[PDB]
Amino acid sequence: GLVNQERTSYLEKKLSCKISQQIRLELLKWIEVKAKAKKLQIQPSQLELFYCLYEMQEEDFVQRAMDYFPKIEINLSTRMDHMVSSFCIENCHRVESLSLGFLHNLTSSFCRGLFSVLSTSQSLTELDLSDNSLGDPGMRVLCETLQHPGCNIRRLWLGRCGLSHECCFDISLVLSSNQKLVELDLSDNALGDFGIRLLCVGLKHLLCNLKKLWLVSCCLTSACCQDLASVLSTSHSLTRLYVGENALGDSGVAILCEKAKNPQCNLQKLGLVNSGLTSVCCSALSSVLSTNQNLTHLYLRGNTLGDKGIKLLCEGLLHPDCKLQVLELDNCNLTSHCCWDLSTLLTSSQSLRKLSLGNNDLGDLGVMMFCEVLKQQSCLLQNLGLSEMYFNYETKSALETLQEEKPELTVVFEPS
Amino acid sequence: CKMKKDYRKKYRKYVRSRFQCIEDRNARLGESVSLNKRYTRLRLIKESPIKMELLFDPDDEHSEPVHTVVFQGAAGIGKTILARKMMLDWASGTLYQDRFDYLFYIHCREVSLVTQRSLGDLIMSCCPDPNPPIHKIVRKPSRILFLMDGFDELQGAFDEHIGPLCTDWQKAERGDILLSSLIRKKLLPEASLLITTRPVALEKLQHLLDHPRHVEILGFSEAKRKEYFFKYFSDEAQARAAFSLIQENEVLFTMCFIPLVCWIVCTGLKQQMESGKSLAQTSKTTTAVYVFFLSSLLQPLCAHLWGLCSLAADGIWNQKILFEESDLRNHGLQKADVSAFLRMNLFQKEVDCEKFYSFIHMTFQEFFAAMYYLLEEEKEGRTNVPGSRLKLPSRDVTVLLENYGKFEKGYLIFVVRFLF
Repeated sequence: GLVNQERTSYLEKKLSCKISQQIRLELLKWIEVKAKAKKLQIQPSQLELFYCLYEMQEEDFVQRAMDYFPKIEINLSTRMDHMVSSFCIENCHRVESLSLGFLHNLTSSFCRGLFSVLSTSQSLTELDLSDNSLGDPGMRVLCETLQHPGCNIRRLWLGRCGLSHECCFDISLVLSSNQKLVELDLSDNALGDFGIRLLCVGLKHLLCNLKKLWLVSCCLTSACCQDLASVLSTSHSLTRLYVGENALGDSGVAILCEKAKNPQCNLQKLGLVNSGLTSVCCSALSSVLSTNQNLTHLYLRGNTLGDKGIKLLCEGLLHPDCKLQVLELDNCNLTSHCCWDLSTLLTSSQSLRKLSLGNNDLGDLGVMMFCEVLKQQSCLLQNLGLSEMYFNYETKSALETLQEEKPELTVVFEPS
Repeated sequence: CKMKKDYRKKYRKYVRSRFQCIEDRNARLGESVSLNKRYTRLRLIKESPIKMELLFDPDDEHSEPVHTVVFQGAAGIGKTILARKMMLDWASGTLYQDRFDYLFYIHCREVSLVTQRSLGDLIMSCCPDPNPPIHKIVRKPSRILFLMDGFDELQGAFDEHIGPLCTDWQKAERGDILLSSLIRKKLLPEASLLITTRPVALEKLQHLLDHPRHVEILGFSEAKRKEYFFKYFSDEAQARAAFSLIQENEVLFTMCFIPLVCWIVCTGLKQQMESGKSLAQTSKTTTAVYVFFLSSLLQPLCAHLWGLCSLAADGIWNQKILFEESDLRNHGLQKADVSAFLRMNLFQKEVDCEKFYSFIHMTFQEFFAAMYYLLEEEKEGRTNVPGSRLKLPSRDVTVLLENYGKFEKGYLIFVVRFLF
């Protein structure tokens, strides 16, 4: 605070000048080192450097010192903390990512003075507001600021923020106005089917440039698929849709597939992970894989698809127009009887690059067959999974051998 | 830049992996899976039977959340199993699924009271990742429950009277202060705490709690009794022999559903072992168990047995289970003597909404009443007592026997059996 320039006479000049300049430089260097040393410690934990800058209310210095904070992660306990971070963040033109760990504040306009700053940053790209009590009443405040013409936030990680359906309306308003937002994560909230109906208002809106959307574990059921399917059909920008850990069972996927199968759909990654799917909808997934040439990643782990599901998926995966590159099949309740079909994929699917087989009782003998066929000019050069899957000696030897004999293969990734 | 992942799910997976078995250690029959599914659900009582769920919930009135819960039970119960199993049931999403985002295991046998550290226990109990999101939900109180496994097993001196409150988890302080700070709810306010401990450490624990929800072991399940016997006796050969002695007798087992009684019979059986006896006994011989128990209980008081035996004799003759403090005084069993026998767990104060004293079991009241007729040296303290002359109902065995077929006199059937 004392090392300043904007002061008057009346004995306020009894302090040094040359020394004051020397200390200003030393304080700047101190901030640089501590700002860069972003680790857990008892030294200034980011915000502590902001408190220092707050007292030194000299924009010429603060805007310079703040250029050593490309990544800001702070935890706000009270009003004073918002005042301090607001000042420092506003006076910063080199921050790419900000994380705000709101503590015992939120559901209020209390933080409005901070969100109004974030929305005026011309360098901030990523805003992480996950894992805090940013309940619906707090999300409204943010949504008002995310509509600012100069917002420039592209990645908004609204994870476990304690949000419900009420926030979806306000989010949709952001999606229909903010053309900069690209990645939105609404996972681990309570955005139930109704929340989606509201959310899709923005997703289907013109000028909505959202590309990546996470709706993982949002208490969704198949009822919401009718709206998500419409978004996939109409959206010009949505390529990454993650909707796993929900009740979007076979009857839900069939709905998403009805539109996702459209060859003009822009869907690239489909995160139907723990959706509670059975082999019943694999014919629908097969149709999508066969027709939609834009789908490159499909994540089905947690779905008890069994061997019947694999057979049905193969009908699509082995189709000449299928472009799927990454298929994840971890806890899919598969057994050794599907190894013939998985084996077929390993050498017959020319588009597949990765196959994350995982925590299922596939059988070690089945895996040895995979080794033998992969050696036959397979293009499956990415991680083969087989994690958390245990094998006898001969099988482990075969897998180690495979990596040595087929060096173009990235990794088997055995558990031991 | 930021890793957008639900660490609480990653943590749950780690817990499921880390706490799969009872011990999760080697030498377990070739390091096999112990299969925690073998665990028998433990019944708990509010100091009023309760479930594992609703443990931290407000009671019928006030609507006040319970921040700290303390679990009490007999030595040999396997309190560590409860602590570990709870975390597994939670990690599996069956226990407190909607109440806590994180459960942190605190192993009091590993915790150093001398060592100075920040609250890194939140990190040490996490998955192998050296840089967990310590500033996220791991930091936010009210969704965090800490589990103090073995408070009585903390190694080193522990003071319940501590100057510093050690607030602010990022500041390093001594382990003893740090543990007390969590216990006193100064560190991470509104965080929940669950403590498992033997009765021996409650005196130095309650001072830090003020208003905890105290929980003690309905009683034992059939499987729980078996496990108690096998853990109580450190020598497996004696555990089996002691178990066999009771195994023949269904009656003794039924009463051993009470955690205290199971401890008592184990204690009596242990004395028989230490004495070098042939074990040519078929225990219910309820008398033999209680005699061995008192031998090991009182030998380490013994001259004050007369008072309580007289109390018991009055109890059976007047069909009186609940005694007034006036009776304790009249029989010459008061103040120092009552406290001595309460410490030597043999009596209850009927703390469950009552103002009377009683024996821990009806069979003890009957047992002591039988001793009353047999008791020997001669003491004048039983006649100079303010309640004198006492109605010391008789000491006449003929009268006892004559009234055998009389429910009006409390049956006296067991009392006669005890004399035998």
